[PDB]
Amino acid sequence: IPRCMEAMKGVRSMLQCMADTLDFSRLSLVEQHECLASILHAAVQRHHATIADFQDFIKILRKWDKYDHFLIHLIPVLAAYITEFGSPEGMGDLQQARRLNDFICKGGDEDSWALPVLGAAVRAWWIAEHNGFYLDGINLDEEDEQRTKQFLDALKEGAFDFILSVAADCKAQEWQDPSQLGARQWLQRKIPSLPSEPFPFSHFLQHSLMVHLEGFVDATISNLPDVLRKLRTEEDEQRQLRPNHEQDMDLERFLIIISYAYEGRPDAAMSFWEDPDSNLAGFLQWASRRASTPLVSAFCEMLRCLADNEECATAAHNFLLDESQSLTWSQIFKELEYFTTKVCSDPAEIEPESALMLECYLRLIAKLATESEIARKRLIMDEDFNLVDTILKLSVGVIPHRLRACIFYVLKALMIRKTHEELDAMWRWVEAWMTNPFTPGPQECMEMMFREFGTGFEQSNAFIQLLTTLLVPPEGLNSLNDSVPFPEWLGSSIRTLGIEPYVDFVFDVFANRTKDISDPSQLRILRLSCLDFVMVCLVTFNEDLIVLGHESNISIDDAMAATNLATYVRLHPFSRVMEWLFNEKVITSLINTIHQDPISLGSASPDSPLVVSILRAIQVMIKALELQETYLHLVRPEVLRYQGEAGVRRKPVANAAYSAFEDGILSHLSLVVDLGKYCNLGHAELTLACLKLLEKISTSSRILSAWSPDGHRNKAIVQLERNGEGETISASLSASIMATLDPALAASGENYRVKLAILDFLYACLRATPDQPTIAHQLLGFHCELSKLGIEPKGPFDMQKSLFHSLLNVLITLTVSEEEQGMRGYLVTLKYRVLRILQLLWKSPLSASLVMDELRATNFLFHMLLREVQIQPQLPWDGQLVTGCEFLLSDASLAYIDYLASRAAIFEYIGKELCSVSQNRIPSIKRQIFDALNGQIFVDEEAPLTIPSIFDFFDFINTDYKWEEIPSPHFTYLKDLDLGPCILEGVHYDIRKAQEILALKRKEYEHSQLATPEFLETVELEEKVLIEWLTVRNRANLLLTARLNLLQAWANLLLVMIESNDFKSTPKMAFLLQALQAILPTLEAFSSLKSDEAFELARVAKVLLWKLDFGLDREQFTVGNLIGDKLFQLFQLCLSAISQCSGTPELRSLYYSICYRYLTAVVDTRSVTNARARTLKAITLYGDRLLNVICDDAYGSDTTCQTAAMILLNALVHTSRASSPADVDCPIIDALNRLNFIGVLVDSLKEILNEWLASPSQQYTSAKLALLLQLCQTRQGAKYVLQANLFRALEQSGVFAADSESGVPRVVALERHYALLVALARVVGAAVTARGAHNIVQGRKFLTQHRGLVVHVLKKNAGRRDEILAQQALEERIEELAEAFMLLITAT
Ligand SMILES: [Os+3]
Ligand SMILES: [Os+3]
Ligand SMILES: [Os+3]
Ligand SMILES: [Os+3]
Ligand SMILES: [Os+3]
Repeated sequence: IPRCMEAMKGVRSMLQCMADTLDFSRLSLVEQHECLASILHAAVQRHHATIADFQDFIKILRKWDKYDHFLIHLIPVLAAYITEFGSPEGMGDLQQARRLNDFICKGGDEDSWALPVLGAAVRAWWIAEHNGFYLDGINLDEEDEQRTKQFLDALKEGAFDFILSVAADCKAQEWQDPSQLGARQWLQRKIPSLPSEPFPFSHFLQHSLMVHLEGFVDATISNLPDVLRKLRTEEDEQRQLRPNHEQDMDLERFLIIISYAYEGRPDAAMSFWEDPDSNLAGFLQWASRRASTPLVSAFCEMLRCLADNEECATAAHNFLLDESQSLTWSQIFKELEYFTTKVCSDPAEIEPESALMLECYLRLIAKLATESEIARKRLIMDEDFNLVDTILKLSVGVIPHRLRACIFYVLKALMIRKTHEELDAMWRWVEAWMTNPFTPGPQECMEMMFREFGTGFEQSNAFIQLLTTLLVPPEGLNSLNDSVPFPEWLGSSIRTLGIEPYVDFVFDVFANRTKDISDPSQLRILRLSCLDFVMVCLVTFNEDLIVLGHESNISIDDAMAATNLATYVRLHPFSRVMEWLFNEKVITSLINTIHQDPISLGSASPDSPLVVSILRAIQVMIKALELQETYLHLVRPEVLRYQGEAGVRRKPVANAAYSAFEDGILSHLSLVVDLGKYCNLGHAELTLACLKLLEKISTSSRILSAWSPDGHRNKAIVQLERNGEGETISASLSASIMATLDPALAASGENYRVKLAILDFLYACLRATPDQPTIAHQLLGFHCELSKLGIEPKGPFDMQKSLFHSLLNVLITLTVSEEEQGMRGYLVTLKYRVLRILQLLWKSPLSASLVMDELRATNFLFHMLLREVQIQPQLPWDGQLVTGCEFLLSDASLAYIDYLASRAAIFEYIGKELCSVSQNRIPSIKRQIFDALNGQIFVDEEAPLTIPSIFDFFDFINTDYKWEEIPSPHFTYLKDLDLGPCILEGVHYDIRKAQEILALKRKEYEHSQLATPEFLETVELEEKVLIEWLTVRNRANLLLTARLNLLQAWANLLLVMIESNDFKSTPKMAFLLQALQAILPTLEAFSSLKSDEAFELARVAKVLLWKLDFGLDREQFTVGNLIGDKLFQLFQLCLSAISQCSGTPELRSLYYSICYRYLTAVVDTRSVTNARARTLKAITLYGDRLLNVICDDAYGSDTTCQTAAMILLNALVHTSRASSPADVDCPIIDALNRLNFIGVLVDSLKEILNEWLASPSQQYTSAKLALLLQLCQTRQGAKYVLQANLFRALEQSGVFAADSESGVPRVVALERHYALLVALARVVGAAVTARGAHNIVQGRKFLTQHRGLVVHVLKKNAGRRDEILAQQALEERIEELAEAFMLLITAT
């Protein structure tokens, strides 16, 4: 203990020696002194404190001179010592409890306390705590006489004025609740006010005090009743003989001690209402009997604090019913009616004590009316009481401002909760009350009312809080606000403007009359009440309802509770409240509300009006921008068209120069800066509003079109460098995304929620205008100049201190798995929100250079792979498992989605990182990457780390899940419920609008009451089951889009890995076999189902097969033997896939390239002729079906398909002949003639010069003529070719008939032309030779009909960019043609 005392002694001596970095020190130490007190108090409560420490502690109090904050810290420790050694509850010997009675009470034993009032408080406590011990002897009658004497003298010495001063100075909320201004603050105070220091008191220290003050209050009431009943008669009768001296008001101060004690704590206040026979409940009966006007107030200040709970408040309400009279409602309402006549004629004036008594009455009314429903339902409609009329009449007459406020808080307390009936009734009182006093004029009287109520802080803040509550719907805010938030008839008698007269007042206060206010704490609370009003008006506007009625099948009034959709837009304040936000003064008030001292804001409380006045000002700017598009388009033209029909008009408050809310905050450059500096203050809900406003500011075409153009380069960017905060707020965001997270608080934590709000800001800012440097670039640490990034040396980025690196750092530390508790879905979403930023930052040309550079230095590709987990069946997400009864319903679904998107973003980087390496960067990286993709990582070298293989990360597909085979609601079934929110391209949905429609049919049937109540509950379920069905189909559709997107990343990853790394060695030859081992079970499984995924898998198989370009070890053979095994069952599935024609031409074009190479390179000593036989009989096993597909593909719109189809046929005929001298009988050629392919083939030769005019259509025809030649080699082939009139097609073409920017030298264009003739000449040659003399007449007619051309060609052959080579590559084509005609003539 004495160490604790000496520790506190050192703090006070430091703090007093320091007053004779500076402010935060006092803040730091004062709190440390406040903790040691709470810890010492705990120690005394444990019976380990000793009688010795008590004698020393009392000595410190007897010496203590200055009444300060340090003294208050020791009050709970004092009452702990007293309750220990003094009370019987404490285990203190009676002789020892008597022993210290003299040490405290006797006086004249060093009892010249440096603070005489303090010693009076110490003495009063022990007596109250010790007299109860003598309950259950020596000198009882004398002791009690001694007790009451030294107790009464202590009260006059200033005891209760000290205990009350501590209770009042202690629980000092640094913001002034206007509803309880001046309450309990009218009693005289001989105590000197605490010094000017801003030293607060812990939210706990206040509580610990009010616990001991309950023990003090409980002690005096239970142990010293007669002392209180000696004080009732002393001052009550002395009030009549000596009314002027202000006789001892200690009993009043005692009731305020009770008020401060039980305030906020209804658990303790129940001891006053639990047992009516207890001393505490008997006390309320006792104090309420008589009504000394100041003593009544002190009693009502006690009840207001004895009703913080609905249970305590209901009891207090019953206490004033009485159903020797106590104080009752009957008595209160009589005086409320007795003084309303002393004003609305006494002359118009009231006594201060009488006026105060009324305030304590209207304050008790409000409190009991808000906390208890019974009290509200009673007071609001009782005739013997008649509350509404008297308080409304009292407000007409001349009264003090504070009293007129308390009336408005009573009306608010009556409207804090309400029905649609009590709202119309209240508005009938308010209408008449505002229309006339009850000529001065009906509406001109309404002007006088607002000018009064908005005159001072006390009323204006109070009256606006009443107008705020009147617009909160009966069903509760955030309901279906389909009805107007007030009666349509309101004002239709006179002004016809509904609420607008009240709106134009709230903005008149907020924009013009806030300037009359001077106290900053009052200016905040007023602006907070004004902004709370604007919010209530913008939220109750159902914009989803307006777009629906203006766009699709829904009723204007048959459906909604309002009498019309046009009436809804007219009467609702949204029409007018929006117009006000376009006003220059209102906006300049919104900025100056936000603009505040940062250190004063950061050193404040998160609940103080200083913080919330800024939070609420932001919330208005956000909500303004959200509801702006609906306003300017669907709302404003409806008002300017109705006020032209009705002819009515009111003053325009908006600015015609403002075409959008942006135009107002364009000029206020201080706004974007202040929004950042407030994140550095450590107030969460304030931060989230600031960041979400930076999005809508830095994601709007206007404000991003006013920072760049002026000369100025970028205004908002340099504005962060103006005072030098651009780096200090960027440093704060770093500590925010580095901050710790609590698994218990989980998805809704201050740290976690601030992270997502930053990652949503940096992304939302980058996604817009991604090719120009934005705010998000500068805050990330990139040095931002025009259209160019860069790192400033000795800057937070170059030294790896930037925020950007903190996004990497948080990534390489996440553990999104809690050992079979599942992948916490809130945490995998954190990973995605970070990655998608980095993704945008390696796709844009600005960042890819700087980012891919820094991602290399940091080993980013490795840390992600080191932490990536394998997808598995029994791998739960959020505790939920895939393939559950309904997995696509919980927030675990969207967590699996985000994980697939996160994986794809990793493969995409590993791909780009595997291309930036191949060009030059040493094989140390490609080796590291490649082994990291097989699972061999050597960071520390002690041993190689085992990471799952890139083929184990092929875990994002199991073809049996059938996500696409869960049904969608039939579009007519939705249309019959008039649901037209469905989005297309499969079908997607808008859950929100759809659920909005179902809520409007619910109120349509609920209010109509035609069929109820059970049918309602069944419909209430089917709606919840429909939107439950819709959410599954749009999340499944959202999963397939994310799974396919991932397949392209894993697929495209293997491609970049095949082409960079050459495969000739066994360990590599073993890798590609491992790859082929993983894609085949999948591609084989659903090459029939659908194409989109089969295309990506069939594409890695192609590129793979074309990489085995073809002295060995005994292991490499067993490898290749397993590759030839897989390549066969690949060739098989490609054959079955083609024969079915299951995929699009672009996919089968990929199938034909796989078969072509398997027939070209693989199959082509006698073990190869066997391979030809097996491969051949496998093709022709499918009959003409397989050939039909390849044939009609050779004549399709797809140019790449018909080329691969024609080339595949060329290889099919080639391998059947190698299987079967040169004239034989082929089954394939006989099939083609049957399918009429050779017919349409020869007939497609007419436009040979049109198609042949390196060109894509050039190579397709080159494959066509290579096939014709293949056919004409055999006898039957040359027959089927010629039987289709071959020579006829060669004549109608006219190719045998002796250049505008086509990008080749001319010399190469001719050899292509000749090469066409080279092919055509060989085709005719093979045809004449194979058939026989049957076409020697045709072979003769062919030359006689084209003679001369042969003569020129037969003589042309006889006789350095590329020209020498081109002439060689041409003159040889003439040597081939001269030989083509030479072998034709001699064979003819
Ligand atoms: Os429609
Ligand atoms: Os004006
Ligand atoms: Os289940
Ligand atoms: Os590339
Ligand atoms: Os959704």
